Amino acid sequence: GSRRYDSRTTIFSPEGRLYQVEYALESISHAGTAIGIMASDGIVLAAERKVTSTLLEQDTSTEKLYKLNDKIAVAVAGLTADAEILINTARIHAQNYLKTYNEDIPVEILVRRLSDIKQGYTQHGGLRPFGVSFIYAGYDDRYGYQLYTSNPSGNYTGWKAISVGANTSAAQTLLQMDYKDDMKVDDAIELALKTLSKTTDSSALTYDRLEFATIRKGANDGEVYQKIFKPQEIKDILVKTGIT
Amino acid sequence: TGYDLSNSVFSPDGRNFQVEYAVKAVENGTTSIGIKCNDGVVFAVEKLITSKLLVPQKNVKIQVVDRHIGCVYSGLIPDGRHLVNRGREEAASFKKLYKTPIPIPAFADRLGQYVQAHTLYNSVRPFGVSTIFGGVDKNGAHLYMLEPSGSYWGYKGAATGKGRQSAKAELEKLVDHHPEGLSAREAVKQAAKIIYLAHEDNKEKDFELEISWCSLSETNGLHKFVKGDLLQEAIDFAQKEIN
Amino acid sequence: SDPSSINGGIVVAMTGKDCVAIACDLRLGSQSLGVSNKFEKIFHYGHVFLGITGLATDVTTLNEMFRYKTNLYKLKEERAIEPETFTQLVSSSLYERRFGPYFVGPVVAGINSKSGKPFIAGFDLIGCIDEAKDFIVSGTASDQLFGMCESLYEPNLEPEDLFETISQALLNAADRDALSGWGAVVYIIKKDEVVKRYLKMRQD
Amino acid sequence: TIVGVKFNNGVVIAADTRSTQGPIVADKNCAKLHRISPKIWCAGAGTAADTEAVTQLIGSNIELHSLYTSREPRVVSALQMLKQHLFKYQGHIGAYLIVAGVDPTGSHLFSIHAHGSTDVGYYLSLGSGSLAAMAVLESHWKQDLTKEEAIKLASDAIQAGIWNDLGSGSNVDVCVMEIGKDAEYLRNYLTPNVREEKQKSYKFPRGTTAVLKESIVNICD
Amino acid sequence: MTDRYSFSLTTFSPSGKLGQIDYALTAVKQGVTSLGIKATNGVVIATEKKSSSPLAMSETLSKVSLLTPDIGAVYSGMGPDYRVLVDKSRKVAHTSYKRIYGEYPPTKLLVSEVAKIMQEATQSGGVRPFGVSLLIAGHDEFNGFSLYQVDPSGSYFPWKATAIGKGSVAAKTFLEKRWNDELELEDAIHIALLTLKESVEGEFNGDTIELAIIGDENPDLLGYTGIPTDKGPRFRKLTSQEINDRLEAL
Amino acid sequence: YDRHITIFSPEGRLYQVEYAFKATNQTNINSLAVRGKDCTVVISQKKVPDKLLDPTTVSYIFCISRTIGMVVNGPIPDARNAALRAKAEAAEFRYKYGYDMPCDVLAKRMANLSQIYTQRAYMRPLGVILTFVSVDEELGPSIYKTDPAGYYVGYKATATGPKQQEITTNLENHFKKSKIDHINEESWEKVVEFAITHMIDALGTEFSKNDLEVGVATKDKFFTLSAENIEERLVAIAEQ
Amino acid sequence: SIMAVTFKDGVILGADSRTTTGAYIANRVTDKLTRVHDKIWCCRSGSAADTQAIADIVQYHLELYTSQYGTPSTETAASVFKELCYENKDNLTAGIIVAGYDDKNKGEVYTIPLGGSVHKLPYAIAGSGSTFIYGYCDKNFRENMSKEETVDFIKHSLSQAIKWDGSSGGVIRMVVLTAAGVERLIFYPDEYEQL
Amino acid sequence: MDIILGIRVQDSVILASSKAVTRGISVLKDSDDKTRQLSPHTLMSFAGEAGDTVQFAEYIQANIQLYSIREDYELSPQAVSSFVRQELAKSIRSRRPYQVNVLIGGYDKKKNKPELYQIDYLGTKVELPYGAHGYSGFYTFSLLDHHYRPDMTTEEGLDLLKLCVQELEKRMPMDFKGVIVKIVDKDGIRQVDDF
Amino acid sequence: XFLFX
Amino acid sequence: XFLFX
Amino acid sequence: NNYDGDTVTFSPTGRLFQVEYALEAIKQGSVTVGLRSNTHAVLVALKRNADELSSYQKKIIKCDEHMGLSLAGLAPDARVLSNYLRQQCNYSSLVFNRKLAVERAGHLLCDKAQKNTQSYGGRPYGVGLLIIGYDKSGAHLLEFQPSGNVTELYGTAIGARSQGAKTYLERTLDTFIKIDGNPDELIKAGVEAISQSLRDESLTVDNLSIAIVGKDTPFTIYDGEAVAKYI
Ligand SMILES: [Cl-]
Ligand SMILES: [Cl-]
Ligand SMILES: [Mg+2]
Ligand SMILES: [Mg+2]
Ligand SMILES: [Mg+2]
Ligand SMILES: [Mg+2]
Repeated sequence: GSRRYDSRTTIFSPEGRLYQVEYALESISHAGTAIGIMASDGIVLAAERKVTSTLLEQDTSTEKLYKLNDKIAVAVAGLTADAEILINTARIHAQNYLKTYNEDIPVEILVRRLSDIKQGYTQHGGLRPFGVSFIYAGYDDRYGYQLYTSNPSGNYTGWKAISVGANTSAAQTLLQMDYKDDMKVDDAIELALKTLSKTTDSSALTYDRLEFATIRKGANDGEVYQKIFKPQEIKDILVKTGIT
Repeated sequence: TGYDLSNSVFSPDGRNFQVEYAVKAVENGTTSIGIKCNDGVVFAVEKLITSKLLVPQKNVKIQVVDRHIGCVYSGLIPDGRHLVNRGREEAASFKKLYKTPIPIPAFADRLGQYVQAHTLYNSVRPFGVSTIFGGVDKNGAHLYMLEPSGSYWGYKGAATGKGRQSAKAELEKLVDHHPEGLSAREAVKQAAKIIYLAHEDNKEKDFELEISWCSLSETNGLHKFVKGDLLQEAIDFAQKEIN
Repeated sequence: SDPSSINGGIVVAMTGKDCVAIACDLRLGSQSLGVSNKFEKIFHYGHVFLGITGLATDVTTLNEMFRYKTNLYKLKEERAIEPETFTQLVSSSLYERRFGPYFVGPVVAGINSKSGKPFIAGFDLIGCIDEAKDFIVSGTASDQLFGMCESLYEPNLEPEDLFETISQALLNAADRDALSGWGAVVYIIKKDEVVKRYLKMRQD
Repeated sequence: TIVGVKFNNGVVIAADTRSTQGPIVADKNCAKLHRISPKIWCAGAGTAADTEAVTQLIGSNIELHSLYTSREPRVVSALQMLKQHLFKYQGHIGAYLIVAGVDPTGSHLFSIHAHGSTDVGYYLSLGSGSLAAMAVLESHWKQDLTKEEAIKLASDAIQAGIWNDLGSGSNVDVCVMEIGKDAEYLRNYLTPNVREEKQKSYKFPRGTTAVLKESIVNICD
Repeated sequence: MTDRYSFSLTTFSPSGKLGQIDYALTAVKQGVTSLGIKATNGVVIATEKKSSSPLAMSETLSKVSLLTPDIGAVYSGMGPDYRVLVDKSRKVAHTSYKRIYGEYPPTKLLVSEVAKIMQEATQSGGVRPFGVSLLIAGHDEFNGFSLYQVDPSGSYFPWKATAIGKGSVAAKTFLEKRWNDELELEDAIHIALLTLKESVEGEFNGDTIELAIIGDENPDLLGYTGIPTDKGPRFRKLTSQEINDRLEAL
Repeated sequence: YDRHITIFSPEGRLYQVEYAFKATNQTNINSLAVRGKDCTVVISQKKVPDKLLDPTTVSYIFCISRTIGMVVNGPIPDARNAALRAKAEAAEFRYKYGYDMPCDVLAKRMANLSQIYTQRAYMRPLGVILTFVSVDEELGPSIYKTDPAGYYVGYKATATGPKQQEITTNLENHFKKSKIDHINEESWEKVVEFAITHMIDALGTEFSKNDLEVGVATKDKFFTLSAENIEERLVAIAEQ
Repeated sequence: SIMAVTFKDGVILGADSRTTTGAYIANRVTDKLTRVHDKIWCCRSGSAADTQAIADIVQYHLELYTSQYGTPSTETAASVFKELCYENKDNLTAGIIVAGYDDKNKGEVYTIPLGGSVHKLPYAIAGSGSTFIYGYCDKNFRENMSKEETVDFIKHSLSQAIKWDGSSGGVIRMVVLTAAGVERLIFYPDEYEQL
Repeated sequence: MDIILGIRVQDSVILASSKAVTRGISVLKDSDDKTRQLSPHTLMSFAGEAGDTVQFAEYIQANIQLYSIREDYELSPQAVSSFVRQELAKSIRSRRPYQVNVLIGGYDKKKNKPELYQIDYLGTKVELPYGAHGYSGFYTFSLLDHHYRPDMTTEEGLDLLKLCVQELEKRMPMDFKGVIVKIVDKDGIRQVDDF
Repeated sequence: XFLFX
Repeated sequence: XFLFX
Repeated sequence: NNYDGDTVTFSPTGRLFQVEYALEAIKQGSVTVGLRSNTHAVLVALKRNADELSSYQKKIIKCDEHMGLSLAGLAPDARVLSNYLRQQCNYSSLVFNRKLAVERAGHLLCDKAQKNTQSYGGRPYGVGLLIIGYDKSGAHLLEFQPSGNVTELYGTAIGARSQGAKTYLERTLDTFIKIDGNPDELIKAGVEAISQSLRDESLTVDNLSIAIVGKDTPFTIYDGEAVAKYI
């Protein structure tokens, strides 16, 4: 019968590893680097677009940074198509929570549920896992500013600063070197860009090959604002830190 | 290669090797024939007497569908029974909805589509039988032969099993020598002879003859088994021709 | 046991010159018993306003449902929903429950941010759209509101004048209905400012 | 009141513009003429939500069918899809439709009832004012009507409903579907029920209404 | 019996490649060249009509398809896969949008729905990916004119101008030189015809070229009058004659 | 195993689809379709090798609906599978949409079904090429042909089978000469005579009444010719 | 008021043209004689919606039958009607007369009342107005009548049914099924009323 | 099940619930606690159909306790009331709806405010300074309209509650066997043993 | 209702 | 309720 | 070799190896003999034990008052098929007030075994059955094979060294067929038949299992001291 052609996506290796999860992580390691840095007064999300073409429409484009609700955003590393399936699910889950409790969903609860879906694809169903790693940047009134990452295994962890995709080894060393706890958003913005600028496989880091977003309390009195940076705004912040 | 390991897989030739392999199981089976006549059809089959311990006349291989269709087959006997069980369901639902008994061409396609369906998926095995069947309907007499591929045609005479080539050669002579037609009672006698002549290709074990027929005049358009005096008359005719 | 007249309540919406107004009473009761005098029946999703009368559980449920849908709309469309579009979403969502409907009389009010045109619409409980230039009425005192609006209303009223007309239409209609009143709220909506006024009315 | 009248080179349908909520007029100028396809239009009577919902659904499926087949949609297709839908719901979808249009086959005029029965005719009327309209159609209809004669007969049949039927009132909507031409939708073709000038202005002196609280509402992000 | 293939036929290789998507893109590479150019006041999508036989009527086979009155689509790769995607794309525009909001979806969201369908063919049980890359040109009130590419993976990118299929590498280089942000629609059609002549080998005329635009509203193509707000489809397929007129002044 | 089921090979090919095409010629029969003014004629070779066969039951031409006819190039089991489905689809279409299914719409429908078999693993492609013929009430005389790939297109004329290319060029050379998209002929009888004549020239074989099978589509009916209808037609060709 | 009458050359179907909603005549020119096959027609009585839905399904079944097995018998057509009427008897109000011409069986008439039972008869009458002409039709019907005699028999019969039944009226439609083909006849009030 | 009252004062929510359980002409029990602790700072009283009341209360209790363990965090009274309302809003369009009316008294630790929610079996939620279910409201609402002040202490709230119980004991037809009183404040939930 | 000779 | 010429 | 992975695969010579491997499980099974006259039908079964401390595996199962079988191969498969026969015999009684014909019993088993040989995922039955019964057409003996092939016989034997008993019955055919109105003599012929399949071991009191059905005899099984008569 059909047994002949079954890859068996949800099995262990002799060493006790999940083949398909390991190979999905290998896939993600070739994806454009995404960095999350959590400051005391906000969060930075920086992501490198995959080898841009000059005729790509840059201003009306979304590849890396997606909005889940007013308080939570994600940086993507891996298959974009896979990420959009999970993002629409996460957006619905957030609205289900709000509809049920009349309160915005706590960041970890959204992350856990999205990570539980990924876990499912590794244990049952005989389907390939989602070739996606997320950086979750969000705020709630319990833990304040939070950074999480999830990967195809469905395992998630919290971070002060983290990188996913390509050159994470090199990127994590540079973040570990220059990061400190009393850091501001404006300083975190500079760290995020400087780290990409050194770890990039490109000749020079330019505005057209970046996606950038902040989650500050920079709005008027005790409320959170999500800023998805425009091309011209990235061009200005890149000059202001002295990279171009 | 490995194209022959799975059903419904095309070889580079454009062939389904699993169906061709099912034909080998049919070629291995006992000889069964069908003869179309003036106003009906005659079916005959070779029953190998494996042992003295087999009860004579009590291992019936020819099967009736509805009241007017006869079915005989060579190869895997259980596969043949499964196909007839389906044929009876198809004939029942046709009569249920349309009132009239299922026409033979209509019935032929019902089996054809069912057998063909078992060449579409790797989760099923092709049928290990060639089925000779037919009967009498409003449009007259019809004889059909259906193969593991789902391929079927109308026939003047049909033969399948280990002695098919011997039976085919003998059938071709009847068609040539009787252009105006063969009578029902004649076809029964000829059927007996052809089974006896076809038995030369399976002559280790001695055999038992089994004949059935549908005829507008002789059986009133219904399927009946040939028994008693009419059967012994056909056997004696066949015994005289081999000597 | 008539779902549309257990809790009671009214909504009225009017157009003016480059403005719209939508008003509602504050009463929630269980037949004769008044329970709450703070039960507002007007909600907004960005710049689109929705008033809902009828069974209070369904009022609350539909508010939560349209907040849900307009939030997803905005994330995917990357822009706020417009009154004309929202009206169609309400109609779709109500007719989806054609043979088990929400016992409501919703009223959409708002100004199209692109064209600047004032827009109001009303619905029956299974989603039939009632579009109007002048006014839309809904609730247990709909007959009263129809009479007040049809006589008091005139086209191209200024926001300050429109406020007086809609307020007097609601107040006098509510005072002739047992299940309506107990306070009132009026929303005056201009292109890029919205004023909300609580009216003083008789508390019987 | 809704009518359909066949003529020389096509078909015309017409409707009043009154929407009721018991004895109350909810909408004085509602549109009962619906577009299924560019040259297939539908006059609807009965449950207002049902006529709109069923006409939009079949109009959607007709568009997808027209794209699939690379052909202009036929009236019999809209007729067949509507009647099979309405029949399946055993009259619970209270849509009473006059379906008309032009297609490659020619000009067509049908009526559909809520239970899923269809009728063919040169002149039809449905709704509460159908008897008032049918009286006019039976009195003045003839074979070989012109375009201008058919519009006159159709609008006269609606007027009979407007005046004599309490269920019908306000304005007369018309849609003309002529062969070889674009269908022309004549919204408010007649407006014989204009509200007379009011005797008095009820504009209140500013400050007439007693206010308890004011507050600016935040619509922005 | 029954579909026993409830497992993924597309899986990650040790190198991290999704073989069936890569092989699907190889099938798109073999496919005939199609391109899309975005102007200030419109969008043009064009492709060569590779005729299977001169006895075949190439008019009956439409490579450029209307999805909504204001959205069009062209492809490179496997024609049959494209045809069923157009059917599903037209239906999803109604079921998941028009039947809810009473209006046609904006280009980006219809593209998003098509991308979803193609992603599912990458992960769902017992199916192979679609062997096509789509170019979807469209207009909507709030986003204006837009042009999107959709790959077998389900990934989509917005383009000022691009090409896919046989001679896409050369065609993209050609478009980089000619494209500016001030191009009028007629200038974009001219560049589209120049770009396509490089990839086409045989006959180059209105009968062997298929070209459609997303431009101004066409009241004459609406089919009815009486509703002021309904002004007609922005999608228009250029006729065999209209193409030949522009090939003289080439 | 990329050659066993309908998944892509490294070079972006579906071998099972390609092998289904080779199954098309397993019967070793050549078919031809041409359009007249008022009619569409389809002709196919009829080979009855076995003397025991009932020749009346040996057919690769099918009456799908009253208006639509279908000739198949490929094994009879798959041919009959396609025929029964097309009949059901044409009947359902008429019931649902209140008018007779057009030839090109049925072709597209059967082509979409064929496409599904090239994408879904558990279903094999049918090893058949379906040639649909009618006189459509909108598009007039129509020829639409489907293959195992799920490809379909309209045709001025077409040929299918082992010696398809010889017949194709024979027809191409005629339409180069005539300068038109059809056979400029009033009666369907002479369009059948044209079809048979050009098949004789292309294949280089003579035909008896039992060597051919003829289907004719006119307005509001498609019908197959008897042996005597063809014999009458063969006499007319010989006497000119 | 509907009836179907077998005669020498085949069978003739007859019907009035009245459709009612209570006492209002919704349609005075209705066609209750409907084609399910070339030479198999039916007379429809009861619910207009039910009888239309049934006839549409039967026409679909016989078209699909014809594609596979060639021309169906009149008995086969009556069987398909019965199957629908019998199995859905709780949800249907349909009194149908099935009439068809075979070349072998000639003219045949099958009546299918409310229950979904089948009755093969020389002639059949049905509908509200049939009650008034049982006496007349029984006394005047003869087997192997001519075409003109059968047309007069149906015309006179339905004339009386229409005269007494308020639920019947308008024109008398007739459909002639013979080897010659299919002929539609119509008879207007001014003719049949003064019979 | 009959009498459930709720009074929100300055720094606490006070719930009073009748102790009588009556079936037919017999008071089966006179010490029934018609309340469940949903969380340390959230208490729900309930009244309505026999069986439904407790089955619903314990179901809500289980769900809130599950949430508390999963997130190691206490849901706000507003969040719990919204969850309860949605469960009842689902219930009313079920095959057999929960016929249960509830009061939810909670202390929000983040806002440092007491909160009283009144939810009927239809899923009709209102936040109130004082609430009642059943016939109780017809006496207590007018009484509290007069005597209630927003800045009252817990002790003043208990005296105001005594005034309600006295009025109900005077004018109510049925003997409800007094009330169990519970206070919800910053320090959690405690029961008044002597009332 | 409905339409009903 | 409902809206109902 | 490459064509024995599952029951859905044919070999190049047209063989079903999984069915043949199921047939092999019967040959390993303990010998059982079936034979009949015109009045009575008899089952004789050599029961097998794990060791001297174990019981002897019961070979004979009752299906109705007039029908039952003996098994050779996988005992759990015999339990499934015997349970199916019990239900079919029972259906015939409740619905038609009719004792199921032994021939129909065979046809039903054939069709049930067949479905397991044509479908993916399932496996063939790994047991052979000898069905005896007395119906309206007298005494019957059937041989069931899990290929689906059912055969009506005067006598037969299945299991290890069954060829010995089968040769004996082929010689004795003319004698035992005419043992009418004599149960004990028909059993003796069956016990002498199974004795031709013995090697090193002989028939003991807790080893031999006999069953009989006939004209005025319901299907009854004899074990323990009740078979001491026939040693
Ligand atoms: Cl399709
Ligand atoms: Cl009718
Ligand atoms: Mg009041
Ligand atoms: Mg009061
Ligand atoms: Mg496949
Ligand atoms: Mg009358």
